[PDB]
Amino acid sequence: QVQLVQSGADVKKPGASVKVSCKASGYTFIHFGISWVRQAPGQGLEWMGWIDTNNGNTNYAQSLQGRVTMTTDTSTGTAYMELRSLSTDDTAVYFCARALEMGHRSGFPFDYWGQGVLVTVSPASTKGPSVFPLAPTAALGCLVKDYFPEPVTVSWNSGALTSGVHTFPAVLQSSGLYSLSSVVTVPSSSLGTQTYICNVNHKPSNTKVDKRVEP
Amino acid sequence: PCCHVTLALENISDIYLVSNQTCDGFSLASLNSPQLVISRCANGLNVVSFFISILKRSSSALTGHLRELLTTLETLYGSFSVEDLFGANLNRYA
Amino acid sequence: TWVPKPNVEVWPVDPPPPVNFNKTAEQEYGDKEVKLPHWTPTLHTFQVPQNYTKANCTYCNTREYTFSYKGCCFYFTKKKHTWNGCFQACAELYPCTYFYGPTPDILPVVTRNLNAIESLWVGVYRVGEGNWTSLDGGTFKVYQIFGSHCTYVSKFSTVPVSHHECSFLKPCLCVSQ
Amino acid sequence: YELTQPPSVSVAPGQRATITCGGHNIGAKNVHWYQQKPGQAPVLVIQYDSDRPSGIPERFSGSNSGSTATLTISRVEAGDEADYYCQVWDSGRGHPLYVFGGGTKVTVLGQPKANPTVTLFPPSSEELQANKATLVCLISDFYPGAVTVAWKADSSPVKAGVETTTPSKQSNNKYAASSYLSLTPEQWKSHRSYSCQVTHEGSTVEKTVAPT
Amino acid sequence: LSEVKLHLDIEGHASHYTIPWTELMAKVPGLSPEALWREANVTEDLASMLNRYKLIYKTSGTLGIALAEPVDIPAVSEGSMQVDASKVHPGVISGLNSPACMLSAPLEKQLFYYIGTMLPNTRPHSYVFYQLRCHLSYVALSINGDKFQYTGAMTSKFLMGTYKRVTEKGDEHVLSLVFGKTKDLPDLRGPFSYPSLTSAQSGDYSLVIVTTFVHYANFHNYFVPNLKDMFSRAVTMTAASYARYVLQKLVLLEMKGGCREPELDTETLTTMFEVSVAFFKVGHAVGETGNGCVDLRWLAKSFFELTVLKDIIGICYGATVKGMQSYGLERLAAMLMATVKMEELGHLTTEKQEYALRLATVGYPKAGVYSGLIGGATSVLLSAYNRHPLFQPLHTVMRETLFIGSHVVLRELRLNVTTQGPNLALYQLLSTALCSALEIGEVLRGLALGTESGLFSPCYLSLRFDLTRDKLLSMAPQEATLDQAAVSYAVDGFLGRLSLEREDRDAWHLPAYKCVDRLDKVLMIIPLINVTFIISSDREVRGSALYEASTTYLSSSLFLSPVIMNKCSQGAVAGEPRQIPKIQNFTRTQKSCIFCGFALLSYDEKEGLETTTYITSQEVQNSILSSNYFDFDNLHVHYLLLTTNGTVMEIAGLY
Ligand SMILES: *[C@@H]1O[C@H](CO)[C@@H](O[C@@H]2O[C@H](CO)[C@@H](O[C@@H]3O[C@H](CO[C@H]4O[C@H](CO)[C@@H](O)[C@H](O)[C@@H]4O)[C@@H](O)[C@H](O[C@H]4O[C@H](CO)[C@@H](O)[C@H](O)[C@@H]4O[C@H]4O[C@H](CO)[C@@H](O)[C@H](O)[C@@H]4O)[C@@H]3O)[C@H](O)[C@H]2NC(C)=O)[C@H](O)[C@H]1NC(C)=O
Ligand SMILES: *[C@@H]1O[C@H](CO)[C@@H](O)[C@H](O)[C@H]1NC(C)=O
Ligand SMILES: *[C@@H]1O[C@H](CO)[C@@H](O)[C@H](O)[C@H]1NC(C)=O
Ligand SMILES: *[C@@H]1O[C@H](CO)[C@@H](O)[C@H](O)[C@H]1NC(C)=O
Ligand SMILES: *[C@@H]1O[C@H](CO)[C@@H](O)[C@H](O)[C@H]1NC(C)=O
Ligand SMILES: *[C@@H]1O[C@H](CO)[C@@H](O)[C@H](O)[C@H]1NC(C)=O
Ligand SMILES: *[C@@H]1O[C@H](CO)[C@@H](O)[C@H](O)[C@H]1NC(C)=O
Ligand SMILES: *[C@@H]1O[C@H](CO)[C@@H](O)[C@H](O)[C@H]1NC(C)=O
Ligand SMILES: *[C@@H]1O[C@H](CO)[C@@H](O)[C@H](O)[C@H]1NC(C)=O
Repeated sequence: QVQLVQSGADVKKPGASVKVSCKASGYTFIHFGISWVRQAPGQGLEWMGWIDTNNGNTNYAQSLQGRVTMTTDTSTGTAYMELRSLSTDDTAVYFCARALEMGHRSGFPFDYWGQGVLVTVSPASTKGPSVFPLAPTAALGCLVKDYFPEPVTVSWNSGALTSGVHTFPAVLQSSGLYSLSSVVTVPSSSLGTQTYICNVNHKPSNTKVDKRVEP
Repeated sequence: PCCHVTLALENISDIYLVSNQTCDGFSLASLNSPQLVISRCANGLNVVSFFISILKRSSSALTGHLRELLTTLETLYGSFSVEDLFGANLNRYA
Repeated sequence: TWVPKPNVEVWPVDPPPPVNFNKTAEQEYGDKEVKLPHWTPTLHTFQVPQNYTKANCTYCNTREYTFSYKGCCFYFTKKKHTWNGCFQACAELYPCTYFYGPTPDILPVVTRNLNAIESLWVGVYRVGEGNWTSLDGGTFKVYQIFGSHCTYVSKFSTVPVSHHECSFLKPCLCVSQ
Repeated sequence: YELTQPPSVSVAPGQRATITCGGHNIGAKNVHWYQQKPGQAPVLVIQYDSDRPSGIPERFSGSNSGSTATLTISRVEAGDEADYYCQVWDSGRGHPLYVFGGGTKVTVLGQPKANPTVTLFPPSSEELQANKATLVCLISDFYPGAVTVAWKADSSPVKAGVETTTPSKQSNNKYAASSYLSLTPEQWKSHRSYSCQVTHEGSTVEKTVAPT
Repeated sequence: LSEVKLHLDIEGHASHYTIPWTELMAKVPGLSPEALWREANVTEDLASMLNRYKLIYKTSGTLGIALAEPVDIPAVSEGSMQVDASKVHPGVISGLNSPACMLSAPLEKQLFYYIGTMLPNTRPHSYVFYQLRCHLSYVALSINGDKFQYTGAMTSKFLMGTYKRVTEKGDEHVLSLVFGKTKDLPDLRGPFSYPSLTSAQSGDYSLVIVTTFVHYANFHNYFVPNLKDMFSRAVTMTAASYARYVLQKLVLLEMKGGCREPELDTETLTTMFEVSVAFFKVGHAVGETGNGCVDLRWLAKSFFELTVLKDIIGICYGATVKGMQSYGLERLAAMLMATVKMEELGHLTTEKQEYALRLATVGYPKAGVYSGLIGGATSVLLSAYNRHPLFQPLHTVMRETLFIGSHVVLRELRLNVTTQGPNLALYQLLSTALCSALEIGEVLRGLALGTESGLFSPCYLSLRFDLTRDKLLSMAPQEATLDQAAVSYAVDGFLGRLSLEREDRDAWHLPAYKCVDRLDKVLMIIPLINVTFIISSDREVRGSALYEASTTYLSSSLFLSPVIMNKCSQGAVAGEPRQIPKIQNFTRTQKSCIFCGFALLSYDEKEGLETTTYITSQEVQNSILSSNYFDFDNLHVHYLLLTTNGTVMEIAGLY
């Protein structure tokens, strides 16, 4: 079939640079060009550029020109795209697509799209969370706040507790940091018996927190 | 005058062609009957290609001034853009 | 004793026929006015050959199968058949067996049993405008290139691949247990 | 060349869902349509003004003429709920590019309204010791995915310190969101009570917590 | 009908011209402005006009490859005679030593005799070109249940090929390629121009892609031609050299088991285009003569190659050809052949032999009548045989000469008609004798690399049947510069060529064949005067006698049996096979030729047949006796001679 595998996703800071890698498979690489498009959260699709995989010809968006480079590695079938002088406004998901042809007087639609990669730009650096309980049928949970970057996950009783558990997506604070919460609904009478411990795992800073929630 | 395009060959007595400047890039032709004269607004681009083809098809039978005309028509034709119409108001003369 | 022999010669042939200079251009080339030829493709719709379906019993000859995996025996029909031919060819060859479509899991298993030259017909077909399936049901990924219902696999095949012609002769992939 | 597209549309199931895109002489251009679902890459559904590739259901059609391009889904199904975009090629006057329109969110009606489950939690002991008093308001399992959340302290509305998420699709095919109010231990103790007021379908859900 | 006065603004000047109709229509007997007027659709609005524009595929840009075209047709020799193709009659020309040229004008008229539609009004065409009817010719075929077809239509001015593929849904995709000189390309419909469509442009020639965006996208999935290479070759090669290029590819493709099951890949589709071009190039070259004449030798070369190309493609794919066949030239060629003796062609200057052979091929199309040409080909081969050094892998020149002659031989082998059996048999015998181990090696190399040594080989028509993969590999080239996998593949190709299931391997021209009960057990056939000898591993054969050669315990049996006057007996002779008497009392020096008409062969006790020779003259006998062929120090190799008396003798030694 036709496949595109994308990687190089990361979290950067303003002024930095990123290179996205897109691997082609299932077809002759040089027979089709490659298109790049950006999509920020809640936004539409912005054409970034196109490259000729056989001849090295490129077409860049005017808004990117000077801070964007495209190139390919013919022998592996891998395309690369570099962005420089990053800004917070460049936070977006980037996609590659199979672009048959493009030129000064023509161009084709894009039959196949890759999975895409998420690139985040923020001046904030790595920060482990502070963790507090959300004391309480009854609902009880944990609050994990003031951390960076995403994702952070929380399990209960080392995964033992599943059904009844719900997790709320992290909110971005005005301070530029994140906060999430997780709750579970249990019989009110079980609060005098069963112990409920959150197991918070913030991988970006090797941080693990075991938090018991009491009435 | 410029017009909006929207008939036997033998029913035309005269044909009038214009430059690109006249109608802002819209190549138009004016056809008319033979007194009593009824005019028609015709697609200039098609009219020109029509005559060019005829002259080439009959190239072996052409005379001096007809070969000159062929060159002239081809010249004008080559000078007439098409793509610019993507920005122009196609109903400008409607 | 030996006797001298004459050189080898070419056997004499008849003189050429005369040239018919009285044959006119009209005779040399009849029907001056001609038209370019065209052909009309024969179209028909493939439908499941309900005469045969997935076998419903266990069986395996331990020296007839080509390779095995899990609880199934895999066969490559030696005789070369058309894609359609495979359905009946296997059914009429062994006790419970059927024309089989490779799964995302199994396909790697069979591809490792194929060289870069041979091409194997597989039990994968289109139902509607899609939903490529098999006798075991399920949905298969197919490398749709040509407007045909037949697919095949080979050494470098990651999925069943479509093909412009079903009439070509290839080994059939069938299974048993 | 900028293309014009409507914000969103929501239609009854089984109807001839119709999406349009505006543009000068758009009929003269080859318009392509892409479909996108959350978490997925955009997929080409229609190209070159009503040409569709294999894999696209026969209920999908469209056309393009004059100043308007259009896409139509016959007997629209809930599974057809997705964002759609119009794209054209542009010669760029020497700087050739592709251009997408704003895009349209296309939904299908069917799912009934649902009231949110709202839980409001007062500051934890450890949190207060840390010199913080953030109030946590958790809102879940509602429909449609749009609510308004206000905070109040005793008799007065609270504006400062309020931070709120955008509603998002849950595993229950419903929506959830959360809101936080960042207070100091002093501010918390200074008021009789605090509350989280959530508006949904014109109704109000109000939860109250207090230092006591 | 009605004269029209046309006025037009020329740089501000209101100039006008008068447009007469009948004054021109009377001179151009096929021009009808009314029909074109309808097509012109001058009432068409801007919207629909633009709709057409957006439909048609546009080419990203033009390669812009500079190159020079060679001169195919030479100046007319001072001493040449002028030939009018429309006035060909018994006189004016006699003998092969007289230079002459044929007038292009009547030649062109014959080549493009037929008239019809060049540019039809179909889905991908009515939106591009104006309807065109004219003198034309074409090559066309269909494959894969006719789900796919291709038409290589062309004119004396330009070529336009069309690729059509139909899906099982009834949907179809069409792509066309237009090639020729820019200045005379067919008129486009509406406001279109070639610079927007042209993919390649040279000084005079250009290549234009005509299709729709939707179809283009489809074709590209499998058909992605190398336009740069294709375009250049199409101009820089001569008509003769171009056609040879095309032919070689076709032959190799078919021979390897290609078109048996046609694959719709780029390679094959590209080939179809190139074939179409080859015909165009020749017709074009004639048109591009300034109404002068063309040397007969040039014509012979050009038509010979197309003739062969036609015969082969008509079998491989079953393609047909309409036009590009001049009866005038054919009659002249037949006249020329009628002034010479076929039997004596081998005594002519090599240059003249090739000339005669090419002429013969054309003069008697499809070898349908004058079978005497076979004797001609034999005369040539035999003379070569008597010049060629023992067991050597021919020579570039020899190969070309024989290649040409082999065509008429191949034609005869398509029909099970016993005409001139004896000559055809000799031809095969001589060919067999020349098929040495060195030849096998040279051929396999040529096949692996794709050279003329793979294209033509006498071995292909030999009567040696004991060749297999293992043997061919043992005789394979042993160089580190070769791809060993490619070589083994070349072997499979070679074996395929010789397959008993191939039409020209049937050998039903040989009466003796009937004596064969098991073809699969036949090792070699040697057709001698008054006797054919069959070498096989089968005890049973309807011969007059049976001998068994010495071999090792585990070796295949080596049975030899003569058929007297090619008359089959009632069955194998009962009892055990005879032994062969040995000759020791014989000198290497001999007074004269005593083995003329006899066959000499040798074999290895383990490997079997190694060499075959045939004594045709004193020089041949001398060469062999004087050589170290008779290796009496090798106790694993034996030498046998077959006489016309139906007997065999073994050589023990030579003084
Ligand atoms: C010589 O010149 C004449 C003069 O123009 C020309 O006739 C014109 O032919 C074209 C088609 O070849 C006509 O244009 C359209 O043709 C389609 C045909 O069906 C196909 O295409 C549609 C859409 O792409 C597909 O859905 C369908 O399956 C087929 O593929 C017609 O369907 C079009 O009808 C429209 O107009 C009708 C009347 O106004 C409406 O009732 C109908 O719903 C369609 O409306 C659409 O287009 C309108 C255009 O402004 C638009 O406003 C609507 O909202 C809607 O989008 C249409 O016929 C063209 O009309 C013909 N001209 C005239 C005057 O009839 C000849 O073909 C030409 N000769 C040659 C050789 O080219
Ligand atoms: C012009 O059109 C009319 C209307 O059909 C027709 O009768 C007449 O013959 C046509 N030709 C001329 C020269 O008037
Ligand atoms: C407009 O007409 C003039 C007249 O000769 C021509 O030279 C010019 O190039 C035309 N316009 C354009 C934009 O080419
Ligand atoms: C050709 O016509 C001439 C004149 O009538 C005649 O003498 C000659 O025999 C004819 N040839 C044939 C083959 O009929
Ligand atoms: C079992 O297999 C046979 C094979 O022909 C089939 O006819 C029959 O319906 C199958 N039974 C079931 C329950 O599928
Ligand atoms: C077709 O494929 C889909 C996979 O997305 C599957 O769910 C459905 O059951 C399949 N079969 C039919 C008839 O829809
Ligand atoms: C060739 O053999 C076939 C039968 O195998 C026969 O029908 C055909 O007529 C033969 N050809 C000729 C010219 O006799
Ligand atoms: C043997 O060959 C010679 C030479 O061709 C021939 O004359 C003779 O008649 C042949 N023998 C028979 C029995 O025909
Ligand atoms: C052929 O053999 C017969 C029988 O021995 C013999 O009489 C005759 O002379 C032989 N012919 C030759 C040419 O040796």
